[PDB]
Amino acid sequence: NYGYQPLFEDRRPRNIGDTLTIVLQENVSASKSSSANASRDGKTSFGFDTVPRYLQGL
Amino acid sequence: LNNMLSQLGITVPTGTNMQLKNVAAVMVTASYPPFARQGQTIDVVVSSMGNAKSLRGGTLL
Ligand SMILES: CCCCCCCCCCCCCCCC(=O)O[C@H](CCCCCCCCCCC)CC(=O)N[C@H]1[C@@H](OP(=O)(O)O)O[C@H](CO[C@@H]2O[C@H](CO)[C@@H](OP(=O)(O)O)[C@H](OC(=O)C[C@@H](CCCCCCCCCCC)OC(=O)CCCCCCCCCCCCC)[C@H]2NC(=O)C[C@@H](CCCCCCCCCCC)OC(=O)CCCCCCCCCCC)[C@@H](O)[C@@H]1OC(=O)C[C@H](O)CCCCCCCCCCC
Repeated sequence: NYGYQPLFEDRRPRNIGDTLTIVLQENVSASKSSSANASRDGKTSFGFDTVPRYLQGL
Repeated sequence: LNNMLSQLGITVPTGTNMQLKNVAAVMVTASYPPFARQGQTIDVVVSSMGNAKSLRGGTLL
């Protein structure tokens, strides 16, 4: 090979045949949450158990 | 310096002291003259980059 080569550079790959080292160190994490609620409660009462003579009509 | 040594054929281990005081990292600036020819030569200015005390009798490589 007659190609020029720098002395002080970091010897990065530059041509087709050059080799490079890859450190994967891949780490991905995704999360998703959702919630919903709805509560309705009702309860009504009414009773005499004793009615006046004048109110017995109703 | 380690890159230059590796290019020349010497591979220093990554973990080493390498505490030298006879070298200094420098930036070299030059004025590309008009109509510059391939074989011609020009003057350059070398300025220290790090904490070097002096460049009295140094050699640019
Ligand atoms: C937002 C506000 C808007 C305004 C709203 C207006 C009022 C909106 C309307 C509210 C009133 C509900 C109407 C109920 C009767 C009705 O029409 O709808 C029924 C179906 C229900 C639909 C309602 C959906 C509304 C939908 C909701 C709408 C809401 C908006 C059909 C029906 O008719 N079903 C019917 C049938 O059943 P069956 O199907 O099986 O056959 O027959 C059986 C057997 O009949 C009984 O026999 C008895 C003997 O056996 C006999 O006694 P006896 O003496 O003879 O012995 C006895 O006679 C008697 O009461 C004898 C005598 C009693 C006098 C005692 C003193 C009481 C004073 C009491 C004074 C009241 C004080 C407020 O009378 C009356 O003078 C009644 C008083 C009149 C007051 C007038 C108000 C002046 C304003 C005074 C104002 C005061 C100012 C401070 C016989 N009673 C009857 O006939 C029935 C009827 C005879 C009508 C002739 C009298 C003149 C009416 C003249 C005009 C009336 C017109 C309305 O009386 C009533 O209640 C009428 C009540 C009217 C109140 C309105 C208030 C207006 C405010 C005005 C406001 C604007 C009944 O049981 C059954 O009725 C029952 O069960 C009813 C039960 O009792 C009572 C439960 C009440 C609980 C509250 C409701 C709770 C319900 C809630 C859930 C929905």
